[PDB]
Amino acid sequence: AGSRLETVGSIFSRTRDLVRAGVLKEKPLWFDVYDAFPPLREPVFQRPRVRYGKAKAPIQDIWYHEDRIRAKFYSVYGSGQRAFDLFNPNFKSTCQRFVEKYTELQKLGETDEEKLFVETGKALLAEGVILRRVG
Amino acid sequence: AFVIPKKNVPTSKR
Amino acid sequence: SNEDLPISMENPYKEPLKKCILCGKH
Amino acid sequence: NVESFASMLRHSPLTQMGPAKDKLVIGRIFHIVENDLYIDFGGKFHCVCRRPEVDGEKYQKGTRVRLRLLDLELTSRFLGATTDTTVLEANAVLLGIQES
Amino acid sequence: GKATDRMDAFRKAKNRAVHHLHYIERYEDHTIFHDISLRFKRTHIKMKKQPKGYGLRCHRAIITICRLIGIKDMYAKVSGSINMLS
Amino acid sequence: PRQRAIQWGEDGRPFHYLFYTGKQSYYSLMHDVYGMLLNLEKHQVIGSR
Amino acid sequence: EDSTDFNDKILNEPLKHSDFFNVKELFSVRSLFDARVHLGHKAGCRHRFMEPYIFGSRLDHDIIDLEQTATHLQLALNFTAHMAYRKGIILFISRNRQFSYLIENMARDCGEYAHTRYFRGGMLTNARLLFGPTVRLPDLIIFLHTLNNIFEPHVAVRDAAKMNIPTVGIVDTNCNPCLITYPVPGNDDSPLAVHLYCRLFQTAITRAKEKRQQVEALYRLQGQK
Ligand code: FES
Ligand SMILES: [Mg+2]
Repeated sequence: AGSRLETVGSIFSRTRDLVRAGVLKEKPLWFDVYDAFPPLREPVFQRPRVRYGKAKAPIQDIWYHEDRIRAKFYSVYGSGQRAFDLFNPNFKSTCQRFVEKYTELQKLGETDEEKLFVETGKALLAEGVILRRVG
Repeated sequence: AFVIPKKNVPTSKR
Repeated sequence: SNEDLPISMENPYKEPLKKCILCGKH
Repeated sequence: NVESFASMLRHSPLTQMGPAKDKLVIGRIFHIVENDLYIDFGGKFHCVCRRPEVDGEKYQKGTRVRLRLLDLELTSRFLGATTDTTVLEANAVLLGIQES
Repeated sequence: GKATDRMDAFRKAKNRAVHHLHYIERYEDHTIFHDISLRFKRTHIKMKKQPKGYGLRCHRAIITICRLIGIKDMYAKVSGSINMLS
Repeated sequence: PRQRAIQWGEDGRPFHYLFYTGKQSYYSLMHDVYGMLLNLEKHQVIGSR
Repeated sequence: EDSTDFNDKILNEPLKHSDFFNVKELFSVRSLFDARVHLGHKAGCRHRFMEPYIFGSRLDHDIIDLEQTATHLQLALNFTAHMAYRKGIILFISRNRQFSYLIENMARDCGEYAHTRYFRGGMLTNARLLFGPTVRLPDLIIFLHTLNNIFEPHVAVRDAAKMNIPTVGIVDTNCNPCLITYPVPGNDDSPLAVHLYCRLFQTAITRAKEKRQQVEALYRLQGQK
C-alpha cells in the first residue's frame, strides 16, 4: 500500500509503522540504508510562520576589526584603479595591503588612529604604492 | 458486507 | 579558541544620513 | 592545523572587498547571446552587459573585461510581497577590456 | 469519494482510503495511551483512557472508526459542531 | 499502427536516461540539437518544407 | 539456503561500515569554499527554515556555514552511494535552465536518469496511468535545484514524500528543506558550485556501481571453489 500523508510524520516513520503493522509486505530498498545512516533531522513537514511582535531572526551581521580600517581607507582614498580579481583566491587589494601594514604598525605600540593612519599611508608611498586621495 | 457491483473486463479494452 | 570568528560591531560602512538642502538653516 | 571555515571567510578576497558599490572588478565573458554579454566576476550571480559599440568584435567568449560593480544581487520587495523578488543576476557597468 | 453514481462514489472512496493510512498507537492493543483533548475547526473531541471491559462509550461514528483501528475501550464526548468530516 | 517498444527490462530499470520525462524521444532530440548548437558556437529552401 | 548468505555478504555487509564507499575523500571544506558553495542569497530572500544553516549575513548577503554543509554532504553522498550500490533507480531533478544540459549529460554518463524539463502533473503519484501498470518508480531523487522557475518548491519534493521516495537536495538560503530527506545547504546558482555537485554525485554513483560488481565477482569466484 503505502501512505501518501506527507504532512504526518516522515517517510521513515510512516514506512516503519506500516511495515510494523503488516500493511507493507516488503520493506522498500531505501529503508535499511536510512535506518543505518539516518539524516541529522527527520524530514517532518513544518509550516513557515511570519514573525510578529519582537520575534527576530538570530542571523548576525559578519564584521571584523579590520572593517573599521577598510571603511576609513575607502572613505579617504576610495577604490583604487587596481581592479579586484576575485577568481584568484590569494588576491591582495591595495586596501588589504593597507590593512596588513596598519595592523603591523599597531603592534609597535601606537595607540591613536589619526597618527597611526597617517603613518601607514607614508609607508606605502615609500614602497611605491599610488595613493591618490579623493581631494 | 454490502457488495458494490464490481466492474467487468474493461469495456473500452483498447 | 579561534580568532577568526566574526565580532559584534555597528556597520562601519554605514553612510551618513542624507540631509535636505535646508537642514540646519533658519 | 586545518583551516577552519571562519578563517577562510575572513581572508576570502570577497570579504576584504567589503561593500560592492562602485568597485572595479575583472570579469570573464562565458556566454554571449546576440549583443548580450553574460560576464562572471567571481560572485554568486553573473551580470549581463550589452556589447559595447566601440569594439564589439573584441568581446568574445572567454575575454576578460573590466566592470564597475553596482550590486551583487538585484533584489527588492514590492507592495504586498512576503519576500524579495530576485532577478538572479548582478548589476554592473562594463568599462572595457582588461589588457595585461 | 465523489461521483454521479453512488456505486462509483463508494469505489473511489474505498480504494483511495487505503493509500492514506495512519498508524494509531494503542496502549496494550485495546485503548489510548493518555487522555486526548482536541479542537478541529469548531468540533471538540475529549477522549479518555479507560480500563479493559469499559467498552466503546462514544459517538457512533467514533465507535465505527475505533473498531477499524482496534481500540476496544474508550470514552469520548464530541462538543461544538457535529460535522462528520471534522 | 506503429507501436513503441517496451521501455524497461525485467529488472524494471528504464532503457533511456530521459524516460521519466514521458517524452524521451522528443526531449532526447531536443537535447541533441542543443548540444550541436553549443559545439557549433564554440567552433565559430523553396522546395523543402 | 544460499539466498541468506548472499544477502548477508553483499546487501547487509556494506551497512555495517561508517564510510564503506570512502566518499569523505571526494570533497573538503576548502574545495567547497573554492566552488563558492557558501554564497547564499540576500537576507531579504531568506527562508525561515534555513536559518540554522546560515553562518551569518555579510553586508546583507547570507553566508552558508560550510562546516554544516560538510556533515550534511557526507550523509547525502553516503546515502546516494549505498542506493546506487543496491541498484536503485536515481533520478536527477532540476528546473534551472542554465544547467539542464549539464545535468542531463551527468545522468547519462553515470547510467542514471534526469528530469530537467517541465514537471507534468502526476508524474509520480499517477505514474501507473502515465507510464504503465508495471512501471518502476525511482528509488532516490536528487534535487540539484529544489525551486521551480517561480521561486517556489519543485512539485516533485511534495510528490516524492507522498510516494515515500527519499530525496537528496541542495537547499540554498531561500529554499524550504522541511521535506527533503538529506538536505545539503549550499549555493545552487554559481556554475562552479553546480559543477562540483555534479562531479561529486556522479563519482559516488560510479564508485558504488563498480564496488557492487567487484563484491559480487569475488563472492562468485569463491562460491565455485
Ligand atoms: S533633514 Fe531637513 S532639517 Fe535636517
Ligand atoms: Mg540559489
